[PDB]
Amino acid sequence: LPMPKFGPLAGLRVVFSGIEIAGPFAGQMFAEWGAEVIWIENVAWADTIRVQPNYPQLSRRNLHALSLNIFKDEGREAFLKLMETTDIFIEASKGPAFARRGITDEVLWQHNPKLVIAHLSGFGQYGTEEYTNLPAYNTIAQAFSGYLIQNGDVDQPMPAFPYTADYFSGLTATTAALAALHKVRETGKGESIDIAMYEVMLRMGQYFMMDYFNGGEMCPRMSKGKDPYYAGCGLYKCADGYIVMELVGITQIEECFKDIGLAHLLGTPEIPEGTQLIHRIECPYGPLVEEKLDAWLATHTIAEVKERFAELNIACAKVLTVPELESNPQYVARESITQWQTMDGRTCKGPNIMPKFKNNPGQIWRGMPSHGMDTAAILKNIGYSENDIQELVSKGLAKVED
Amino acid sequence: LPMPKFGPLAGLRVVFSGIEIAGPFAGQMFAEWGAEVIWIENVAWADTIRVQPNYPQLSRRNLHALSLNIFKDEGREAFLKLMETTDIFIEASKGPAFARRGITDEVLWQHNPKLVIAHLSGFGQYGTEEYTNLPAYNTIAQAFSGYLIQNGDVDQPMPAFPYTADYFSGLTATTAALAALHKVRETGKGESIDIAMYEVMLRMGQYFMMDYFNGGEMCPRMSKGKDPYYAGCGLYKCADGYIVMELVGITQIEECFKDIGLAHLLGTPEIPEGTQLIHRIECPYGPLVEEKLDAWLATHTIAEVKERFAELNIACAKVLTVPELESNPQYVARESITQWQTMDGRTCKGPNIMPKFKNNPGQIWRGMPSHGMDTAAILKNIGYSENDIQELVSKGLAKVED
Repeated sequence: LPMPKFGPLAGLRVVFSGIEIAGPFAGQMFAEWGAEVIWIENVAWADTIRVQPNYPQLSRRNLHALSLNIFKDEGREAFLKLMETTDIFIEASKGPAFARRGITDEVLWQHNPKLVIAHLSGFGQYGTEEYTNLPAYNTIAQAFSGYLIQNGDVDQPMPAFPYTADYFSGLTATTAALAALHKVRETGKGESIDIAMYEVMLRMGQYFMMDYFNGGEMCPRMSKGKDPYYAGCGLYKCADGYIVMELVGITQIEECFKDIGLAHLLGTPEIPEGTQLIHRIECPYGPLVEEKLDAWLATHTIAEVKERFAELNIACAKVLTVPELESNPQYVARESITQWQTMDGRTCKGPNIMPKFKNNPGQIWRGMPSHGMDTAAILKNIGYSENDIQELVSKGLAKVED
Repeated sequence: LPMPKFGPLAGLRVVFSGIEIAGPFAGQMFAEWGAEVIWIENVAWADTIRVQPNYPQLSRRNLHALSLNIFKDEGREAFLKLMETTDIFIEASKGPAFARRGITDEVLWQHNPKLVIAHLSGFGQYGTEEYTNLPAYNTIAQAFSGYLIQNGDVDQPMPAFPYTADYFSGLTATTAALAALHKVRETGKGESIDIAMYEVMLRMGQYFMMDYFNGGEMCPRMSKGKDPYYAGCGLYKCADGYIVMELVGITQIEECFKDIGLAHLLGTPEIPEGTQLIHRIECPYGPLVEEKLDAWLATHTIAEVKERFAELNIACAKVLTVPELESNPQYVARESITQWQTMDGRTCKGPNIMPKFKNNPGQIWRGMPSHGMDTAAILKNIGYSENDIQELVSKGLAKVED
């Protein structure tokens, strides 16, 4: 398809089937980096992402849109034809739904034995009858992986937000697909990847869970965003807003204690000279430290705290609100937030390409396409006649431009 | 170096410089999938991850350990010699710290012009003087990206946990390096990747922020893990634990309203017939729906709720605590949590390899290596004699096995 040549992934042919976040996020990341990415939508109903008023302009940019029933008759024939020249196929569905509907990996590899297939699901491509065919939900994936119980406040768990599991899972699919692609180039043989959302999130929540698995205890939840174990680490309230800080180091602790009214605790058997970290539960003065730190911070503006913490080399940062990002010096210098044109000629604002490739940078070349916008061109390219396409449309197996 | 041949990344030579999570997570992910990955540690002090009692056995498995001062004299020579046969180099540092110490991308490409270089920093390789040279911290990246301000409770922001920003950033680096690797196959030219942690997290926080950027409003924070906008979606407390649910669909809403005592609202102007989703802010009875739902769920055990929600086709799941994972049928069936031997010959439990590659699965072949364990072998492999190595050790430029 027509598009500029750019990025590390120029010339790569990616196709994805799925809606909302996880699957499409995986597929569209390839597009940020130069790939030719075809977004498959059902004929009767478009991707449900489209009901979101603004986000899709970001999450569907740089894409080509195909509307095809890939499971039925001529629509299935066309899909499998497309696979013959596709490098990577990404799909998000309810477990092994593709195989159940007749498109096994075997059938896919009949049409392209080099194909990299990435299956994104809530509970995996195989397992028990109870879980395997269940739908993928971000909150369910966090619930099932032990991620949800470790997020939130001491006595109130909460999911990570927004849709954190969908992004981790989609990103993993991208990563794994690029790894499999390397193997294809070395080897001439394709791959099937079973990305289960709960296994992705299981990995991401292991920092303390590894203690539980290995004779220790699981950590408690944070208290109001404070570190579960170490005093003076995490989220704090200043007079002026919120700050995050890391009270770490001999001098840092000595001088901070003096600031906050706790100089008398230095050189104590509980806080011996050379103390680098205050363990809030192991140290009897843990809670007292938090009391004095809260009180001192509540008295000072973020600008004041930042000035003092800079003298002491205590790492810290103001918690920025959404309205503060665009005008931030780093954001400005790096063009971290930019603008582009939608396909219907409106100005849209949002994050630039990330990350920044030096030699072959990504670019935004296309706004989000409309439902079935590129169907006619795609089907032509893979050998369908004008009549073939008309028949597909009239049968409800394809949709062309609005 | 000695290791089994397996995974999609068999034969690939990866080296990483960094400590703790972000950089090492990026590098080690290659090792999960079959790559030869060399973990660089300093000479006088080891990676600080090693102070963690259990996690490092997971986060450093399948790795080779090199202890070398890569910035000084003969240590720099040995490092740059290693680069000559290295496919990917991942480094996590304070902005352009490598360049400032004389190891620029240009110098790296002088030794290997094909080299893929991934730079992981908090704020980027370039920008302003105030931000560019700051240290990377998970909480700071969340604070600076607008991720922290949207997580937590209505009146209490909280960071995603644990170290969520480090994992996203690390994973992104793996993804981007693999993409750059693909391009090297065509051009024979390497690449430099500028991964700034805040830009990674900016992207992950866009779902609602895209409204703010484009004439709408930023979403509110969740209340006790409940959807910011839609009633009956998100986290709820039952009699004997927590569940997540999605109140979506005509019959689902109708029958749930009846269960909870709100039958009289069905067919009103506020909740017309055929309503599929309750917008909690736009619907005058949104808060009322929550009250009644909270009340009904509080009365019932999770077993009872799931039974009822199965009847009604309302998607839901128990929020599992960490002790409930190992014996779960899906975990059991998929071997999601497995066991392996540490190099001290102890049994270690933790997550299996993810995701599951069908043709070329990853495997655990090695426990976490000790400080400088493979220094001698690595240096011998790149042409150093026993005497060359001994001189490096005496000069404090390298450490060999314990």
